[PDB]
Amino acid sequence: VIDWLVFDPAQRAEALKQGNAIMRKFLASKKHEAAKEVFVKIPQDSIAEIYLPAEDDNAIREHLCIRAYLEAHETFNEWFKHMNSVPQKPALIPQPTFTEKVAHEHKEKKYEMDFGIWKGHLDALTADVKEKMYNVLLFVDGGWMVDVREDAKEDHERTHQMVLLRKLCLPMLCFLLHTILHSTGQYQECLQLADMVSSERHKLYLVFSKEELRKLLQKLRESSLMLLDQGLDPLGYEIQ
Amino acid sequence: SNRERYDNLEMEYLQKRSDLLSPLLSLGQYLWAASLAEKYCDFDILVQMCEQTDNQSRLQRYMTQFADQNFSDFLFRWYLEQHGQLANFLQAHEHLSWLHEINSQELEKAHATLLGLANMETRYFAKKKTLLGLSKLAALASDFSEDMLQEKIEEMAEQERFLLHQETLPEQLLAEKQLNLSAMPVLTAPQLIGLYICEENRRANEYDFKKALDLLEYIDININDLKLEILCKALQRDNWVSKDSIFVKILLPEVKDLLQADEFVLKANYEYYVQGQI
Repeated sequence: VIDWLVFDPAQRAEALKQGNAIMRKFLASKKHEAAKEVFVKIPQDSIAEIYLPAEDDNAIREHLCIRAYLEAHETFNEWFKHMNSVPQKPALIPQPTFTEKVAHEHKEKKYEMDFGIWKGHLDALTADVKEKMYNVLLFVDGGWMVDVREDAKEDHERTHQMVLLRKLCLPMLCFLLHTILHSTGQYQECLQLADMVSSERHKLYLVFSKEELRKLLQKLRESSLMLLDQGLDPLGYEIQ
Repeated sequence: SNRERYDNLEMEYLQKRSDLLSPLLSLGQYLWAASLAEKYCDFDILVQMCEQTDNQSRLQRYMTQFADQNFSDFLFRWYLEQHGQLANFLQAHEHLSWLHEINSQELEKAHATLLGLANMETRYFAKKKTLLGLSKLAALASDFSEDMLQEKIEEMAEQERFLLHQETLPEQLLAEKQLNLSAMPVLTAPQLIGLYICEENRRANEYDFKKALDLLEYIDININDLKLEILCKALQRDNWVSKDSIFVKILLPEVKDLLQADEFVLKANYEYYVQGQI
């Protein structure tokens, strides 16, 4: 049904609203493939052609938020796939021969570069995923799944769906960011999420529940313990 | 009873002899420690070390449930000094106790410890913000009364508003003063008022003047001189627009006239402010 609305250039606002509704329905039931198929089917140059109203600005903001969430999910999946395919160590064998020793030496020499390349690619993927998560969370003019215009119609069901999707995406994104920071060895960046999820600039503490808060508190303590065991303290500062 | 000096001198000699024999027997069999503790009910520091050097988690509880006030001594011995995690959790009682309180199911205690650490810290703005955020998260996760939750939220919002005046510094002044981004100390209200109305802040508009005057309630020397200095700086920076904007945003007897003067624009601006404030 979205193709019939995308093929008509007169109903651009209707096509954008249908695409936003499809993206919200796919995100409410965890349908990344359906969201990607809807985003690839929707027109990419429609924002530069439909231009304003309350029903149009809110739809454009919802589409931008859905695209940012899809990009952050695709980057996180790529980072996880790159981290889950690290280079293995050399196969050690007892009582080797002259050729076996040379083979083991060559394998160890190649591993010295393989592990370095895998660490560099993993760090790049983690830095990209962190930026994607930051852009998806800290959004200008309101926030994630927040309508900037307050003069639309009576869309109580749409508002409830957008609030539920935002509440379901905030804890998952926070957990993904915490896992990425723990895997990349960023204890200071992992322990700094408590202030971002509690400051009044974004009001991220209202979307989380008791279980999400308990998980965040358990992750912060585990990060502080690792930071203190590595050589720092709880928050990562130097113990003078 | 009488002659307490001799009893105090003999106690130290008796405690020093038991500690030396427990150090030489710790490298051999561990079965002699229980026999020594059963023979002489003293020197718990050796038992606390024997129950911590190995992976015997039930020994510390068995030696504490069948004694008299053993947990208070064990905590004092741990704070003054699998198995490693248990030792760290037992030693974590002071300073870094938020993780222990969160692990032992004590959200209110963790929030109180975080608030105390944030109040005692005054040399790291990033650490002070992280501690405040952790305390706010713990207070939000704690299932307390509605009045207590509202009071905690208000106390967190007050601290956030007090710290924002120093955290919202200009990017030009911080780069001109060669100051660090997150490796800076907790600046006071007077230091913030002096930095916000300094000569390095070239882009000092109405917000920089309104933020400096609102930090006068957190001084706890002479605010009358600072109020005149800020008013003189706001008038000199306009190159006789900023004074009228500040007066419109503040809406009136806190400012002075002769004390601030010791001329044509001030006399015309002071006449319009008396009619709008009455």
